[PDB]
Amino acid sequence: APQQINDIVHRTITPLIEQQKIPGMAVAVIYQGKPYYFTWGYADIAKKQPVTQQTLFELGSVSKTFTGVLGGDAIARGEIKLSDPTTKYWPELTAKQWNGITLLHLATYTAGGLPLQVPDEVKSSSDLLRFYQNWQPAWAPGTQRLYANSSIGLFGALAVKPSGLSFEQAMQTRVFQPLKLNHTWINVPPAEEKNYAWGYREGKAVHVSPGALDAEAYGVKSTIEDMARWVQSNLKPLDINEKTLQQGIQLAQSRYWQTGDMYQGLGWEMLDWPVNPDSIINGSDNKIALAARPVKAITPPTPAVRASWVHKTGATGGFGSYVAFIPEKELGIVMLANKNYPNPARVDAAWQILNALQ
Ligand SMILES: *C(=O)N1C[C@H](NOS(=O)(=O)O)CC[C@H]1C(=O)NC1CCNCC1
Ligand SMILES: [Cl-]
Ligand SMILES: [Zn+2]
Ligand SMILES: [Zn+2]
Repeated sequence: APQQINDIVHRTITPLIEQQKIPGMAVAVIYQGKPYYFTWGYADIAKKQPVTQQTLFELGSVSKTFTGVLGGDAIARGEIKLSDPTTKYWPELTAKQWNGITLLHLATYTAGGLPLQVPDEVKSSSDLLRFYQNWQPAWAPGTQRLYANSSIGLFGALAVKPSGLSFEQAMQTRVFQPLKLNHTWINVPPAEEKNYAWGYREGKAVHVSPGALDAEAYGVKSTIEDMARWVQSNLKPLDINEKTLQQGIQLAQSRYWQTGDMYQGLGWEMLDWPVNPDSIINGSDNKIALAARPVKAITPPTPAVRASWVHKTGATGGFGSYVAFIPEKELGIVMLANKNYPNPARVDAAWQILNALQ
């Protein structure tokens, strides 16, 4: 790799690892459209298995960017419209509070206060229906953004219904396979388990536990090589030959809502570039990112702006992830770690690197 990339990566990530006590880490820096790979530490401490470019990490909420693009692909196929009512795809949701709640609201966390998690007691389809049927909104739809797995999670499950495919089958055939993300999994096959890093929480080795709508909201696992290719695909959608996927990527970076200097896409979040680094750093803290915040609708949604900072954070019990890219600069970064450490430290490090390479 160019010396300037090697230098800034060492001076930024090695101290981050020292500071946060991260056992293993993989980073890809995309510079002029080309990925450069870096690894540190161990995927499995006790086995002394090093992190490699083949190591699988839990992406956590970065999974939502796949969900958003799959939803955009469905829009481009004409299978769904974001203005469609939720009840069009789940007629059994007869409770009156669902009148006026659209796929757009589900996808962008603006349905009116759907909770951060689907309750852990939801283990059956019957349970899931009762959960949504009895949920009572705190606000009218389209007025407040409250980040919620139960919101975009339901969007993903309903967006694939017109295809007749399961969410996992839809994602594999329509997103993963066309983009040659051949080591990206909702469910890690047995033959690939050997590459699956352990997460570490308070010293204990852990993997994410199954839950309702997990695939849609936080359940994808991937390698640093596949995630670099994912970033390349979102930097350069015109290189994607499948027109519905090309357009789906573009639609996920459209700007549907604004709050402060932040714009809500489908999974992705965006800010204008050049960005105020303190905004993205401070705004990534859970105290802010998870707070209910008023939103202003953008009608029609702004088509993907090339001069944007596009990004997403993710976490599981034992992992911490971050992806950020700037289409106009063909510049991006993927940071995968097998410890959950605070978002602001990830974002700060990412901005130090990309700012140095602009
Ligand atoms: C996604 O990784 N999430 C959503 C939320 N934080 O959003 S983020 O952008 O700052 O990452 C909470 C943390 C995380 C999440 O929901 N993790 C689940 C916790 C419960 N067990 C399964 C994973
Ligand atoms: Cl140094
Ligand atoms: Zn040093
Ligand atoms: Zn393989």
